Amino acid sequence: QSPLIQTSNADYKSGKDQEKLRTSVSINLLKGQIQWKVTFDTSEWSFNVKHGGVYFILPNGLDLTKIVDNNQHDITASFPTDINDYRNSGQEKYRFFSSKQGLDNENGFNSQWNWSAGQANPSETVNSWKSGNRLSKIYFINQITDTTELTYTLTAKVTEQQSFPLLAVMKSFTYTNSKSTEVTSLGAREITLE
Ligand SMILES: OC[C@H]1O[C@H](O[C@@H]2[C@H](O)[C@@H](O)[C@H](O)O[C@@H]2CO)[C@H](O)[C@@H](O)[C@H]1O
Repeated sequence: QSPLIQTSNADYKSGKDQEKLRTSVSINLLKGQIQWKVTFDTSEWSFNVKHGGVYFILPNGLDLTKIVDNNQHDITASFPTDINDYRNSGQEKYRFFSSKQGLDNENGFNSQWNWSAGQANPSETVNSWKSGNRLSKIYFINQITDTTELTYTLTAKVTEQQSFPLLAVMKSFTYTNSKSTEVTSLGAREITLE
């Protein structure tokens, strides 16, 4: 695995929180299968006042088989498999987005990229992945109200390949930076299969 990438659109408007905000997302490889754990330092995000949301972003060649939340609850079956299932509406807590199923409109893969990682001032590398069409699934959880470190654990089967980008994104649905965009942070790592 590569070294950790972290970016955010957090700017001067957030005082001595700007850098804690930038570094809140981290990803660590754990183990024909890939397993990794995502940690969100929600400390300075004020989620308990007005909630946030998180995003898990998966590449081509990986298929989520298991996802466990910070309460060690297996929430895999909570996510839609059809993006147009009525259980996938904007109100719902667990949402799923897929490039195969659509790119544009509110539940479209590109729209959700734009509203998640796109907003986290992604470096050139993260943008290569999106632009090089190397990513295909987004898993989303609304209503994050925690104020501590949340850890999720994800397992996925390698369906195809050597390069495996893993991304995660957290943001506020209310607090914005100085250009009026939701404060949004990202962490990513490249896993290479030798
Ligand atoms: O990304 C998950 C959310 O998608 C929709 O909101 C998006 C976007 O994230 C938000 O920042 C923007 O203000 O509006 C978009 C839709 O018009 C849902 O509204 C959210 O509840 C989440 O599902």
